[PDB]
This record gives sequence, structure tokens and C-alpha cells, in this order.
Amino acid sequence: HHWGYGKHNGPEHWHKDFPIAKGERQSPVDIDTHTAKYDPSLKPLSVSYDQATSLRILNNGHAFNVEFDDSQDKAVLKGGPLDGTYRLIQFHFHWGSLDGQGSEHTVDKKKYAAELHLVHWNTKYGDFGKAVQQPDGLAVLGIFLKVGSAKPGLQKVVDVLDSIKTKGKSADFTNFDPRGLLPESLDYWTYPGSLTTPPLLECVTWIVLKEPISVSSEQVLKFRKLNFNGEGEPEELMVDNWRPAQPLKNRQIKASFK
Ligand SMILES: [Zn+2]
Repeated sequence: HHWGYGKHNGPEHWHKDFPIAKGERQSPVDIDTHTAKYDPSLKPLSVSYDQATSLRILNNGHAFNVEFDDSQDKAVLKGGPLDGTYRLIQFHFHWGSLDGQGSEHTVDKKKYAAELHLVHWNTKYGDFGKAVQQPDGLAVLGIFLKVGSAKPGLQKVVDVLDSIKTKGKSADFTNFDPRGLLPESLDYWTYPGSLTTPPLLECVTWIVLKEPISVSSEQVLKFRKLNFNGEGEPEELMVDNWRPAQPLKNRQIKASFK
């Protein structure tokens, strides 16, 4: 009986095992575009994914991750509200059973069809496990997905989903270029937050791009064909694996644009 997104183990139950679920800087949050403060002291983001080395794709039971080689500064994220260099370690999505929901972050209470999170850890802390234990250990780049035209660069990821249908399964997934999942513009919002899955640690600096990317109904539809369960167990479709918005409390959302 461990956490999940079902009725009995959903987000509204998480606080019982992870008391921090009711913390002061939890995520996601609703982004109010009229209360967000334009900070002109922010530098533009610097995304260097040219030497990115993907390695494996995996169904962990919660979402499917695409892992990268982070033994060196191959794919890094700097600039923006960040100090120091952050290494890309993995990216994953959050989607709904319908196109009217799926994103964790909301814009003016608006829900997108899904949300992509590229997870990075501050290289100053040596490794991921030490990073998560720091207030500025992680920097996550969030990207909203709306159903429309197809995103070519996402097709490779979609094709292999059949090979990682259930929890535990993983498949070699080399030579994938994450730059094909980026929108045209890098304008964003930023605020201090946390992971959106247990342990729900509050070590993340969120960077949520203003511009969403388009994916076809067919692409998002294949995500929903995934299972929460493991092979040989009753089938539970992997849908609605997003956490609802949390209280903003003592926090302000800064934008890099106006
Ligand atoms: Zn996530």
C-alpha cells in the first residue's frame, strides 16, 4: 500500500507517509500571470544539450523516465535564476486520461494535456543524492504540452513505449536529442518549489517555460496505453499521474518577460 494516484493512495493521502506534503514550498502551483513579477535582473536561460548522452528509458510505475549520462557536464543548464551549473539526469511526463488535464502546473487555472520535466542537479553537490538535500540542489525545466500538430522529435520516445508497458521494464534508448522537445521561445516563470512526487523534497528551483509545445492526439494517446502495474498483475492504465496545485503561501513568481 504505497503512494500513487489511485483513490486510496492518491496525492490527498501522501502527507501520512511524507509529512512534508504540507510544507511551505510545495509544488506544483497555479501560476497567476497578473500577479507574477517581471524581474529584469534575470539572465536568459542557457541550455547546452549538444553533447547529451541518453542511455535508457524506464517504466518505474509512476511515469516513464528517459535517463542520461551525468558523469560529466555533457547536458547542462545554467543562467536564468540559477547559480552554478546543473546537470541533466532525466526527463519524464505527466498526463491525463483526457486532453483537458494532465499538467501539474497551471496557468491562470488553465490545465494542459501534459507536462514535461527535465531534471537537473547542481554539480556543486557531487551527486544527485546529495543535491536533493539542498535548497538549491535541483533545477527543473517544465514544459506544457497541448494537443495539436505532431512533434517529430517526440516520435522516437513514443514508438518504444510498447517495450516498457509495465513497471520494472526498461529499454536501451541511446542517441536521443532532447533539443527536439524544446519550444521556440525560452521565456519563463520561476519560483522556489519541490519535487511533485515523494519524498516531495523542497530542493527545486522551478523554471516553467511560457510557450507550450504541440503533440498530436495520437502521440499523447500512446502514453495512456501504459500500465501502473507490473507484468502479471491486474491492469491499471497509467493516466492522471499529476499532483494538483498547492498553496503558494510565502512565495512570489518571477517572470523573465513582460
Ligand atoms: Zn515531474
